[PDB]
Amino acid sequence: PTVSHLSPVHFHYRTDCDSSTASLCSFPVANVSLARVLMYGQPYRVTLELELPESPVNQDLGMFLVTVSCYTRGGRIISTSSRSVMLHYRSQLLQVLDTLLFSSLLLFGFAEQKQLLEVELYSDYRENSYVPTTGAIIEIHSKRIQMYGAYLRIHAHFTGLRYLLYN
Amino acid sequence: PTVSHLSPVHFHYRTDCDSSTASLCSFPVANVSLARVLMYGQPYRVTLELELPESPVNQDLGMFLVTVSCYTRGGRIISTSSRSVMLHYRSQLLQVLDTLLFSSLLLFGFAEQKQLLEVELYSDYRENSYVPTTGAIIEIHSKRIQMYGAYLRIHAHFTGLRYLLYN
Amino acid sequence: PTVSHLSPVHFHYRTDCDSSTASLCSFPVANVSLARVLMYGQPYRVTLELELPESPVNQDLGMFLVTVSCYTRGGRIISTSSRSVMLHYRSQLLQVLDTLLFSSLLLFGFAEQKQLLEVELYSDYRENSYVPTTGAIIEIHSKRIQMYGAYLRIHAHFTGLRYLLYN
Amino acid sequence: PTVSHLSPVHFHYRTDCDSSTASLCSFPVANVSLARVLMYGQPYRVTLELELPESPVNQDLGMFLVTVSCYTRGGRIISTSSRSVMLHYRSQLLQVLDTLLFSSLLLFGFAEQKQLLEVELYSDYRENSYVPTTGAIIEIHSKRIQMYGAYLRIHAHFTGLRYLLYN
Amino acid sequence: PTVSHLSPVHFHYRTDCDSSTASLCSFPVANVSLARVLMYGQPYRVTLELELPESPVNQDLGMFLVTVSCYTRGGRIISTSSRSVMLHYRSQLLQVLDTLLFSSLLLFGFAEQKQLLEVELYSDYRENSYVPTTGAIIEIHSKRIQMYGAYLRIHAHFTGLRYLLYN
Amino acid sequence: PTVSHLSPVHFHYRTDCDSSTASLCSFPVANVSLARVLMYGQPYRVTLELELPESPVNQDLGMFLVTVSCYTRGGRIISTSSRSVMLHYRSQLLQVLDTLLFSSLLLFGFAEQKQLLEVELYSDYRENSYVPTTGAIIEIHSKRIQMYGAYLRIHAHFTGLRYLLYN
Amino acid sequence: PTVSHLSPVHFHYRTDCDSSTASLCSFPVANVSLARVLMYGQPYRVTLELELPESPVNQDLGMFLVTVSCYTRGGRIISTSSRSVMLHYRSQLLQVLDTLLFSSLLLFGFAEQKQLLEVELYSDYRENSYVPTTGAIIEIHSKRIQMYGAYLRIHAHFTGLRYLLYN
Amino acid sequence: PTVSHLSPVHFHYRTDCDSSTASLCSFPVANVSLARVLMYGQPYRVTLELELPESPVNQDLGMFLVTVSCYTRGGRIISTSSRSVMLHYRSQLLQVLDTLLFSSLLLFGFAEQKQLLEVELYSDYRENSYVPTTGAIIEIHSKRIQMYGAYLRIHAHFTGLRYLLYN
Amino acid sequence: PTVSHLSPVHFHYRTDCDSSTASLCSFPVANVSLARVLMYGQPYRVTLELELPESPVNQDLGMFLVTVSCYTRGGRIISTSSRSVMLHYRSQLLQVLDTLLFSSLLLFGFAEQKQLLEVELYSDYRENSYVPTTGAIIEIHSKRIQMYGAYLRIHAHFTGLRYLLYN
Amino acid sequence: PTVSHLSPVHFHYRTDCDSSTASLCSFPVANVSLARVLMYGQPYRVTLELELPESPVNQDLGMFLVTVSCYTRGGRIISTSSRSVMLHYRSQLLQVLDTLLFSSLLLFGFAEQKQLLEVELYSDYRENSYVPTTGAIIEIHSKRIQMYGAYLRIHAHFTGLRYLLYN
Amino acid sequence: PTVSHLSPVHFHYRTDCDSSTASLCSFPVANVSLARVLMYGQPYRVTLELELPESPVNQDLGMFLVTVSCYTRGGRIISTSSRSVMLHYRSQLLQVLDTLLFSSLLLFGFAEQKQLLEVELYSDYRENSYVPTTGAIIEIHSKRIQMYGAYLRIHAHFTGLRYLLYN
Repeated sequence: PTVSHLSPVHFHYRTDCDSSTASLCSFPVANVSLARVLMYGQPYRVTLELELPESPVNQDLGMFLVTVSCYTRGGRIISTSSRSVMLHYRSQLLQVLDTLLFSSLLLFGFAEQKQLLEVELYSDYRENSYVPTTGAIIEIHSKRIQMYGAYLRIHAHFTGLRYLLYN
Repeated sequence: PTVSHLSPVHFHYRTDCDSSTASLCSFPVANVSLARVLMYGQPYRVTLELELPESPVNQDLGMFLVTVSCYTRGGRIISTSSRSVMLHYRSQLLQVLDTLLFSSLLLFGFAEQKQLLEVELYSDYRENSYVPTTGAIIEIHSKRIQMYGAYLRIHAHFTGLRYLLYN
Repeated sequence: PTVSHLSPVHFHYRTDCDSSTASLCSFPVANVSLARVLMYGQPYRVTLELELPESPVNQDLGMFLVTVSCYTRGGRIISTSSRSVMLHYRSQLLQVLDTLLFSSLLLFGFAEQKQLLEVELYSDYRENSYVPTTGAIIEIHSKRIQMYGAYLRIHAHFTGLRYLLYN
Repeated sequence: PTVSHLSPVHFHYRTDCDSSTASLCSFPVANVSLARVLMYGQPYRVTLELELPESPVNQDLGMFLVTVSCYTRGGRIISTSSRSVMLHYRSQLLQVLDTLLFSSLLLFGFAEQKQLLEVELYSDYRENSYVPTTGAIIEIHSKRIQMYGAYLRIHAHFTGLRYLLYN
Repeated sequence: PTVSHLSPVHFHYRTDCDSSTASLCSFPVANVSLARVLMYGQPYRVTLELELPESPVNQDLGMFLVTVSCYTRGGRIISTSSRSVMLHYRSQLLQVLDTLLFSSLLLFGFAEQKQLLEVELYSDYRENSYVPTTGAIIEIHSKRIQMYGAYLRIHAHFTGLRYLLYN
Repeated sequence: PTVSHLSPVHFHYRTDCDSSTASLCSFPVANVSLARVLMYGQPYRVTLELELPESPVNQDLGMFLVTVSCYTRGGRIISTSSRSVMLHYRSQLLQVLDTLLFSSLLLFGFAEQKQLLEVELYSDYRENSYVPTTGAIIEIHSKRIQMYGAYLRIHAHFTGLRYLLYN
Repeated sequence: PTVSHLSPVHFHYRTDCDSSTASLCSFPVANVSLARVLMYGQPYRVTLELELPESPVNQDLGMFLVTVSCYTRGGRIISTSSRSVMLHYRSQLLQVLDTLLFSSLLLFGFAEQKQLLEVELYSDYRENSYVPTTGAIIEIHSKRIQMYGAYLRIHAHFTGLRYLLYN
Repeated sequence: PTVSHLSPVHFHYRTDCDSSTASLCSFPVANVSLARVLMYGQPYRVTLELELPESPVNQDLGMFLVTVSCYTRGGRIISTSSRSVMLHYRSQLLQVLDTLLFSSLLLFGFAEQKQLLEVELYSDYRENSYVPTTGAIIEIHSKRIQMYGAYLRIHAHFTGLRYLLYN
Repeated sequence: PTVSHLSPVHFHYRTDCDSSTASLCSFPVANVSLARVLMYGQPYRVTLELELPESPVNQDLGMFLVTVSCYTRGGRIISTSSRSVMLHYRSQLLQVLDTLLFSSLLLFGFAEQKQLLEVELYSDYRENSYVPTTGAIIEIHSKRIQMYGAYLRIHAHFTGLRYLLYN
Repeated sequence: PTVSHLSPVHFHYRTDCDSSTASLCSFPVANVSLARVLMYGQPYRVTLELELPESPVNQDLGMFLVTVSCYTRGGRIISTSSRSVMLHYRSQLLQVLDTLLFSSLLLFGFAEQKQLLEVELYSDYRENSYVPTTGAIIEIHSKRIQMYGAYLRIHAHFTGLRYLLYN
Repeated sequence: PTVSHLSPVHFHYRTDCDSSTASLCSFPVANVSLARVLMYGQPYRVTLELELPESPVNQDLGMFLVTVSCYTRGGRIISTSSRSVMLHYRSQLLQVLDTLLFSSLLLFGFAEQKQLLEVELYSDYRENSYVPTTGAIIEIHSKRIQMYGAYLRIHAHFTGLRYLLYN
């Protein structure tokens, strides 16, 4: 075991526009409930492992800002952060080679044509005694992103040489 | 056996517009009657397994919101939930490979070019003594979705070692 | 033998508009006379097996609503029902494989490129002592549905072990 | 021999319009003289076997309505009927396969690329003592149909096991 | 020999229009002089064998009406008749196969790419004592019908067993 | 020798328009001097053998009317006649097969890609004692015909079985 | 030797327009000096052998009129004549075969892709005692005729057995 | 180890425009905090290693300007610099060869289709006694630069024989 | 040697227009100084050998008039002449065969894709005692010609059988 | 060692236009500090070796003027110069052959698809005792040039036979 | 050695306009200093060897004018000349063959795809005692000429047998 918890992010968005294309109405957003893993003074790592398929719409998407806004039990925004993430580029021939050689896994469902993007919104987050962390608002500032789901993973920074096992 | 009840969902919608395109008129909606499997205190898992073909119109559909609205015998809404689901991406070469190597099943009807999307609208649902669950309203906020049918599956969350049989 | 009667449906529709396209003029509707297979209390299964060719126009058709309206000898409407049906998708590579390997049946007329859609408008139908069933109106809310014919098949729900004869 | 009479239908139509395309000016119609094969009480089968070539124009035609209107010696219309008919769909690969294998008949004139469509406008037509059947008006509500000719075939419904000989 | 006379039809038409296209200016028409083969009481078969090349312009022509108008020495119209005739369809692969296999005849002029259409305007024609048949007006209601020539062939209806000589 | 004379026709036409395309100003026409081959009472055959290349412009030409107008020494018109003619259709594959197998003649000039059309404007032309035949006016009612030349040929109709030698 | 003289024709034309196209400005024309070969009473043959390339511009040219206008030393026009000539049609496959097989002459300059068109303006020309022939005006009524040069050729009509030297 | 510190840059930008294109709303900008490695007198090399994928959007980008703006703890700007950088060009054939031969690394994630651009904004930087370096603002003056991340790498200019460890 | 002199022509022309295409401002012209080859009474041959490349712009050029205007030392124009010249046509297949088989000369510069056009402006030019020939003005009436240079080659006409040596 | 110094040029330019294409706001420019290599009286060679990739945008660039402006310590301009330079042309086949036969160097980074253009702005530059050279301004008058960097290289002109070592 | 001097030409031109195309802004010009090689009375050959790449833009350039304007020490213009020059045409097949066979030199830089054009502005130039030659102005009247450089070359016309050293 390890000192960590996963809070999957359930993005929702508005749907009242024309919607005559593959473009959503409003920017995806979400609340998350963090209600210990956090301890006073200790820095913690907060990331949003985000699951993007390699569908053609996503390749043409380009960069898009991602922001996280932590807050307290009373809703007060403790801190704000932002990072830019982009689906990694792979050439069309490379994709075909990847699809071919990994056919034995993709066909049986052991592998899938998706990318996990590790947007590290915090390399060192520390608990405040007078201001407790209770939940997070997470956003993906783009109306054309296609995604399956996202996890807000927290873990104590102290890992040592054992970090190599996560490769 | 399993302590569960499958309430198949029959989506209906309006049809009075011009309708000169594959796009429909109004947002698909449904009303399902849940009338025990539910018991007080016990958490329950509510999911809508959605049967989408891999037709080209669906691959270009993009993300689309799905919402479930539970309510009582008197119509009062107990709780409201929403999730976003999308048909999984598969490259054209992969599809040609899937269509070929699984031809022996598709041709004889043992397999079909369709995806079951497990929209989990409630990972832990529990019954209220003063507010009984009687029915649900289920929506798919898109005028371009093509679907065959949907089951609202409720199952007691206790799995334990029994997962080996459900895998 | 089986306790059933087949009431083939003969759709008719208006023809006075411009009609300069494969799209018809008005919504296909039909009337069918049910004049006993029905008995008080016993549940009955009412379905409309719909014969759709796999012609290209039908594959781009998309979903379309099919509604049934039962009524009495006096014309009073007993109940109203609706189910959405869609022609099953088959990739272009799959169709060519079907056309090829099943050529020996397609050419000699033993097989044809058509689909039967089992639109089950009623899984539990029962006769009412004060309201006798006499006939039904059946509709297919689409101006582009190419079809050959349809049967409204009623059958006693008691199957039990007898399903093996139907399998 | 059989108790039947064939009354070939000679469709004629107006031609004063622009006629700048392959679309006729007015709806095909016809009069036919049925002047016994009909006898009182017995129901009879009336069909219009319609000879449509498989030319590309006809495949894109889509559905079209065919109506038969019987009438007496005095011109009074006895009954009106309508059945929708469509040319059966065959894929381009299948047609090429049919053309290749059946070349030995198509080239020498023993076979032709045409479909006989059996519009059964009456499965049970009964003669009336006070109203004799004299003639019929037959229509094909489409300006884009291409056809060679049509027979209105009548025959006593009493066939029994002998019907298999018509296969 | 046989009791018959062939009166070749010389279709002529006006030409003072714009004529900037393959379409003619006015409807083809013709007079033909029949002045015996016709005798009182005996039925006669009157047909117009029409020589249409299988050119692309003719295949896209579609159906076209053909009318015949008999008349007396004084010009009085005896009877009027009309039929619809269409060039028989043949697929491009079939046409190529015919051109290839029957090349030996086409190249040396023994065969030609033309269809004889037997527009049978009268299956039973008889002479009237007080009204003699003198000549006929014939028409082809189309501005796009490419043709080489036409024979109006009359013949005694009595064939009987003699059809074997014509088979 | 034979009782015949040839009067080659020299068509001339106006040239004052824009002429920005392959379309001539006015309908080709001509005068021909017929001044014996003609004898009183005897009917004679008059034809115009017309030399048309198989150039693409001519294949798209379609039907065109050709008229002949005989006249006397004083210019008085004796008779008028008209026959429709059209270059015979030959498929592209047939032409390629012709160009190939007959290359040995076309290349060395012994054969040419031209068609002779025998417009038999008169199957029986009779000389009149009171009206002598002196000259002919000939026409081809089309502004798009491409032609090399034309012979007007007259010959006594008395041929008998010797006609086969002209094959 | 032969009783003949060649008077090469040198066409000239105007050049004042925009000339933004391969089409020329004005109709080609030319004078020629015939100043004996001509003798009184004797018929003579006057022809213009016209050297046209087989360039694409010429094949789309179509027919074009050619006229010759003889005149006297005083300029008085003795006689007027006109003929219509056209470059002979050769298919694209034939031209390629001509280019290939006759390469050995075309490449070394012994052959060239050109046609000599023998526009015979006079089959029988005779000299008049009171009116001497001095020169001729020659025209080619087209603005799109690409040509290298032209000879006007005269020769005594008497050929007889001497044609063997010209065949 | 070496006398150096890395200060990764986290660019953020506005997201309120239409954003219906791969172009971003505003110029990428960033703020980086440097709070020693810097010492008085000693020259230092400040560079921004920038991680650009080889995606087609970036190849068409063309030259873009990158600027750095150092400043103190109080915000006072110490020095301003600017260098223009561009992604290196590689032909489509070269890219395919790179993708092919280096497939064994790209597929397993050991290699990726990205370029590190060493924008050396300062070859000789030295600390000021009265003005301390605290942080730097960095920019990329282009709305279309797709990038993963960047490091502001500082290192003592003293290399000498130690370059062998960096080669 | 021979009694001749070559007076190379240097064409110069205006250049002040927009010149946004491959078309020149004004008609090429030039003066040439002829200052004995000429002798009184004797007719002489004057030609302009014109060096046109076979570039596509020249093949589509079509005909173009070329004129020479001789004049005296006083500028007085002695005589005026004109001829029409055109680059000889060579099919694309012929050019490819030429470029191939003559590659050994083209590559080494011994042969070049150019045509010398011998525009013979005077087959017999006679010197006048009272009017001496001094210089010439030579023109090429086209704004789209591409040329390298030109020689005005004069030579005594008396050649006899020796003319064959010039081949 | 050699009597020379290299002063790399760092072009900077404005960036506040629309910038919707691969074009820049203003002409590239730069200052450079030349602060001995220069000596009085001796003329010196000054050049700008310019590193241009062979990317397609640069090939379509065409010529572009380059200017150098020397100046003194006080900023006074000593001399001005300009030379036009252009990236060398290499055919598509040649580039592919180079990309292929030199793959072993391009892939490993030993070679790159770039061209060094040696714009020699001064073959003899002499130092003035009363006017010292201190710095230079260098420009590239094009908004579409793509370049990596430029060196302004100075070297004493006294080379002799040793110049061959620079090959 | 030889009595000659090469005065390389450095073309400069304006750059103020939009310049959004490969076409330059103003006519290329130059000024060259000629400051013995020239001696009184002796003829001299003055030429401009112009280095043009075979780039596609230059092939479509077409003919253009080049002029040289000599002048004295005081600027007085001594003589003006103009010769029209054009890049030599080479078919695409010839270029491909040239690129292939001469690849070994092009790849190593021993050969280049460029043409040296010798514009012989003067074949006989002589010095005037009262008017000395000091410099020249050279122009290339085209805004689309892509060029590398140009030498103005003078040489004593006396070659005689010495041409063998230059062949």
